[PDB]
Amino acid sequence: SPTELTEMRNDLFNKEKARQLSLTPRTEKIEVKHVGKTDPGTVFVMNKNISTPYSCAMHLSEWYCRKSILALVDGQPWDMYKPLTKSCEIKFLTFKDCDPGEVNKAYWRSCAMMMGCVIERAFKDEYMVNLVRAPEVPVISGAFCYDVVLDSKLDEWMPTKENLRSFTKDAHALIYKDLPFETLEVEAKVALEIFQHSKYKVDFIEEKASQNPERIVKLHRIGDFIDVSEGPLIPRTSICFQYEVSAVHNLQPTQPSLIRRFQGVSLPVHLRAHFTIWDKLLERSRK
Amino acid sequence: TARGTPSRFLASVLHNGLGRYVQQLQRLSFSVSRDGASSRGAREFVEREVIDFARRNPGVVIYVNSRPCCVPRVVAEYLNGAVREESIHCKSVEEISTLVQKLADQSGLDVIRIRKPFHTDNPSIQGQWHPFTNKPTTFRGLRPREVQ
Amino acid sequence: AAPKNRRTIEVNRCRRRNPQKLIKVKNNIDVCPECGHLKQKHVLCAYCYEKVCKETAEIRRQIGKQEGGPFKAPTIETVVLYTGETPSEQDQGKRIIERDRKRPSWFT
Amino acid sequence: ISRKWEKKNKIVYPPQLPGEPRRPAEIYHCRRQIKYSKDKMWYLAKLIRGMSIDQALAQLEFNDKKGAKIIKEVLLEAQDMAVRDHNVEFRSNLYIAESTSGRGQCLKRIRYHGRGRFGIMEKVYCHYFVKLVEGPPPPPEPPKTAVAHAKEYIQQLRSRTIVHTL
Amino acid sequence: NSDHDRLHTLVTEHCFPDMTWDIKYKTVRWSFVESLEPSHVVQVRCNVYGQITVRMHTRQTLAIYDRFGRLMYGQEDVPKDVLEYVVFEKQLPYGSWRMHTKIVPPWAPPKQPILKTVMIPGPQLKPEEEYE
Amino acid sequence: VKKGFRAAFRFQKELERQRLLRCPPPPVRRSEKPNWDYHAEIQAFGHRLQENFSLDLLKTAFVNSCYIKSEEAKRQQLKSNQELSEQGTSFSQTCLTQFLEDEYPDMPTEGIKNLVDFLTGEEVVCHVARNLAVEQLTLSEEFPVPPAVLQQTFFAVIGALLQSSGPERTALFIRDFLITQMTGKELFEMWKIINPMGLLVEELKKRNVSAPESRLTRQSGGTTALPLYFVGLYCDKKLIAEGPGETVLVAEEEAARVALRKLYGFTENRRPWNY
Amino acid sequence: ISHGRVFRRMGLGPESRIHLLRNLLTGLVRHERIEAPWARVDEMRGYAEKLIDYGKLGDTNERAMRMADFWLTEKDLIPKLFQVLAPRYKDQTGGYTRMLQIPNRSLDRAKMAVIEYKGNCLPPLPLPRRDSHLTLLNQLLQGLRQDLRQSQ
RNA sequence: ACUGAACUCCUCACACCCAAUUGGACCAAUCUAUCACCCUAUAGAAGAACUAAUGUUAGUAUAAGUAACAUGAAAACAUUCU
Ligand SMILES: [Mg+2]
Ligand SMILES: [Mg+2]
Ligand SMILES: [Mg+2]
Ligand SMILES: [Mg+2]
Ligand SMILES: [Mg+2]
Ligand SMILES: [Mg+2]
Ligand SMILES: [Mg+2]
Ligand SMILES: [Mg+2]
Ligand SMILES: [Mg+2]
Ligand SMILES: [Mg+2]
Ligand SMILES: [Zn+2]
Repeated sequence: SPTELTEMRNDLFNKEKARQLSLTPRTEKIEVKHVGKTDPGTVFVMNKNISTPYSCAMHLSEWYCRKSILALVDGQPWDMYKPLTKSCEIKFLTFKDCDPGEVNKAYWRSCAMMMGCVIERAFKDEYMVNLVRAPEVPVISGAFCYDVVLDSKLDEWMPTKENLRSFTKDAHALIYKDLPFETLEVEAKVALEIFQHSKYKVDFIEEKASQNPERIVKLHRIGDFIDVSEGPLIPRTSICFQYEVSAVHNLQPTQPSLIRRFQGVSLPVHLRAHFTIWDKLLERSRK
Repeated sequence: TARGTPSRFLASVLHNGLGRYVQQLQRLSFSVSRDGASSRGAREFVEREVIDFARRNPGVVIYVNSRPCCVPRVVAEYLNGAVREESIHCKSVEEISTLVQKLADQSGLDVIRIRKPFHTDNPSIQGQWHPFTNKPTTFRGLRPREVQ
Repeated sequence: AAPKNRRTIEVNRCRRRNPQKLIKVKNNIDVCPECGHLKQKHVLCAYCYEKVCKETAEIRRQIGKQEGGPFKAPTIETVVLYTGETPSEQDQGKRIIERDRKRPSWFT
Repeated sequence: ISRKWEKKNKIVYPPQLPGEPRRPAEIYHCRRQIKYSKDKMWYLAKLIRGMSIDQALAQLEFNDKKGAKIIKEVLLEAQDMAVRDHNVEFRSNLYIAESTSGRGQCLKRIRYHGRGRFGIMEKVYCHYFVKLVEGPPPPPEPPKTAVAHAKEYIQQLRSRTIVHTL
Repeated sequence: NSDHDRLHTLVTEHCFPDMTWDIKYKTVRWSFVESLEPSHVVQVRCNVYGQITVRMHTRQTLAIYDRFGRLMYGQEDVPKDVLEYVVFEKQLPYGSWRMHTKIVPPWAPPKQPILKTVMIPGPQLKPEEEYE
Repeated sequence: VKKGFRAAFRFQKELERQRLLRCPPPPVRRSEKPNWDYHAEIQAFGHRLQENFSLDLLKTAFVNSCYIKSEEAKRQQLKSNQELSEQGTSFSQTCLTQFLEDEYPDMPTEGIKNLVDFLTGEEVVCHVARNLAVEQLTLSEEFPVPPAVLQQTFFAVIGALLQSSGPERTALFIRDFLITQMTGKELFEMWKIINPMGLLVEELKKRNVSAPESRLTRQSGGTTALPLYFVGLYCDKKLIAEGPGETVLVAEEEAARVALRKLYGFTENRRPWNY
Repeated sequence: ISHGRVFRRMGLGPESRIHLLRNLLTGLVRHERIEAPWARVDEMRGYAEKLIDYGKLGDTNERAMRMADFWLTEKDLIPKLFQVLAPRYKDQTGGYTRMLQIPNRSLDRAKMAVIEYKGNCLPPLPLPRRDSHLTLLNQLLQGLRQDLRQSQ
């Protein structure tokens, strides 16, 4: 059953979490220096593989926690809740930076993952849903897209306006729940063990393990929902303020199975858009 | 006054009279002074009446402590855990006897306003009144002005 | 007219704890991107403005030293140059104010 | 005079058992004899009651009242001592559990009136107290909804008894 | 137990503030377990004050809590091996031998890591100042 | 300063009283407070209950195993009440079953078992022991005595009474001190049940009676927020029991409960227990 | 009732208001940047713009010279007004002054404003900059713009 | 017909509802004699008892955070201007 699959996937997730935590026992102090433009020269002695950039923001002030979406640990984007590994240089990226492109990409991926969760838990029990991938599209595209294969029983069914609004209501319920984006660097073996059932996710995991030097893969969980991440994600879902599953377009070249691309659009609390601008964005997010 | 004082409902400790009567008083403690006009009455009570009361109330453990004391006292502890302390300072032998007898016959419940002089666990035998008692029923249970 | 009765503490609390009297929470406070200190949305950052005022005061002290006396306002433009800077082609024909410190990053 | 607020930081609790929730830290700080009316200080205290340390500091930094600067200094001192001495891990993980203004020791002066009469000015001084509790600020008491409020009404209806009878 | 009355006679006045200052308002559960090698004197030197250096390689336990009884240093159960160079001093009429100072060599291993993360603020620059 | 001593003494007494009320000391077993003699207390316990307990048996009943373990641990630096408690619990269960079966022959074995469990449960037995002073005379390693230990001690006392005076006297004791605890208690207040309508259907099937027909007997304020529904269960067009409720479902459930009470003979107006 | 009244009531009267604005404007011409109560700066901004216009009118214009003579108490600034400020803004048609709000005066918590003449040599003020075009919302709006352009 | 008191009856208990005035029984606290010795007893005394005198002294409220008060402008805080 899908509930059993989710339960066992979460069990494996927790097993991997505990395994890594035990592999990193005790407390090793790692020096992380704030290289950001503001509050320069500060140094945090942090618990190795336990503390997070969110903990660094907690030390700094509440404004850093509320405004920082990503961390450039040694020039690489790190999720605000990803444990730090070694002494490094850290700079917090917000939505209003001069070049917030990385933050925008992380937000786009997080919204796509939320859409995937909504899609997987939306349909009725009889129909089977397979989340194939979250294509990485530019923000200029006007909509974050998530690719899903629906059942042959529904290959002739197109979501109605009410169905789309129900999807949005589920996404908003998730946002209200405000679940943190848990992250894990998990070896391809354990990733395949978790996602053995989903062939699409199996092959995506294999592709990622081939791309990276080792077989390390990025697993992400909002709640009870685990997915392979193309990159760093948002800390929490409550960052999202406006969210709208806009359309579902059936990809034209679908001989073997009918792939449907769920297109949606969102805006964080920091970047709220007026009602009319939001409506125009929604209109343009249906292509 | 009642509004400026706690109140309770008439009750027993453990349904003290249903099966058998159990004397609620369980402990008496008389702090008395060998010397002192205050405890002359207490000394006379201990000499003459305490033994008779003790044998009359075998269920009450009575302690007598002769201690330097300017105000002799009797502390009564009941089965329900209540503790009542009464000063016998300058009380005659008869006054002490009456006070001790009242303590023996009394229960551990607080001496506060009692809301009702009665307490029934089964107030109704024929069925507590409700608006539909004494109201006749109608054919097919049709409410007034019902078409069908 | 004099009060006819002492006003009770209950009435006084009702009056002086009213929301109309309570201090309102400000929601236009933000963090300045440049320095990270707190500012209001419509108001200039206090820290950055203090920087600018201090640098302006130094430049104005230099200007006063150059002018040397009241009523000596130049009839030509002014250019501020810091250590390691040389007048440019457009800086020609403009009075030069020399500063002993290096060029501030925010100054341009 | 009383100085119990200062002593309140010297209470040492016994070590907690491993299977016990982590006791949140608590820091009592105060400033005595502030040249400011306690009535005026109370407004700022009430303003910052229940808020996080950072939010309270932000609110006070942009307040025109004189007491705002004093309260900000007191809060900064409380944060510093909480981190240094009370083993508070994060500066920002503090919220104002209690903030009140107390009357200080005042001085009496004479105000000269028009016809050889006078009044007694009081050079008012006030104390200021804060308790900083570690952890995120408690959520604001949500307004009671119609569902719960009608639930209360129905409970009151059910609680009715036949009064003054058997 | 914070028995400062006995600590005064057990340690020198130069050592007492080190013994007791930083530990105020926090419970310590220091305990001793069997030593590893027998304690032996190292050297002695000398209005007149005695001085004896004793090297100890013992095994001990720590559990330092907060005002609120929450652990902040060391496991209470797991013991650690401690190498110390303890220097006693004596008054020379009624004085006795009391701990005077612990010599920590530069090559000593780093002590147990702290439990809580810490921050070390950088220069709090004034407006005119610029970070370097 | 005012010369005098009596006002100062009175004020000190008032300050002490207020301090005690604000910060009452931790509870202490009565054994450790002044004016305590264990032998006199146990004799008075027996005489209060009007029963000729054997003193050694009563002492052995009041002593618990945990107390023995704690005492031995302290001595490092006695017969427990296990068997007496077992005997008392067994006899109490059997005798309560006899009482309840005699009083309510129509009560099913399940109902009788549940009533006995309620009467011998931790809450009721603990209340009875607390108000009978068993807790004061209980020897335990911790205070306040936990409800399990208090119940064990109370049943040990019952077993001691059995071994001293006999089954008849012990049955009288049980009737007096546990059967009285169900006075004023409602059948399903003592025996928690689920799906009373289903249970009633089962009972009628056992009695070879068709399933009852739930029918709306009376109604008020149907469309309001405070409705009253009187629902009656009819057997072959004969009313067996009717019950009120706020919703029709609740009224039907309560009517099923009333029908169960009538069938089992545990109605509110049933014959009171005989003492 | 003050419907349509556009001039604040400042100082001790009309003449005192004019003199206060005159002093503020003289300081503005001398220093190219002035801090003053927000209302006074707002009142004096129009007069600053009008002086720039009069300077544009030319040195040889008698009316402009008289206006400058009145409005600049320190007469050494009149050559400055006619030979630095006006040539500086000869290209512009307006908006010669930049006015911004400043944190309230510590003394009396007055609403403070900084007013400067654009293009001065002094260090630039921390001007409020709009959000970067690379933000999420701005990129989405860029997508809107591109789609609309292509479609129509 | 019923309702209807502090009238009357009923169970129990009884000195326990008049201004000025008058008779009487007790008594808080203090000191002294002698007791007592976690607050007292029998007596002898007396600056021996305060919801009230626009009472006296001290404290703090209310009116009230009100009436009322104050610093000409810019600035390099040199200086200049009104
Ligand atoms: Mg005069
Ligand atoms: Mg004016
Ligand atoms: Mg009548
Ligand atoms: Mg009468
Ligand atoms: Mg007098
Ligand atoms: Mg008085
Ligand atoms: Mg008076
Ligand atoms: Mg006031
Ligand atoms: Mg008024
Ligand atoms: Mg006024
Ligand atoms: Zn800034």
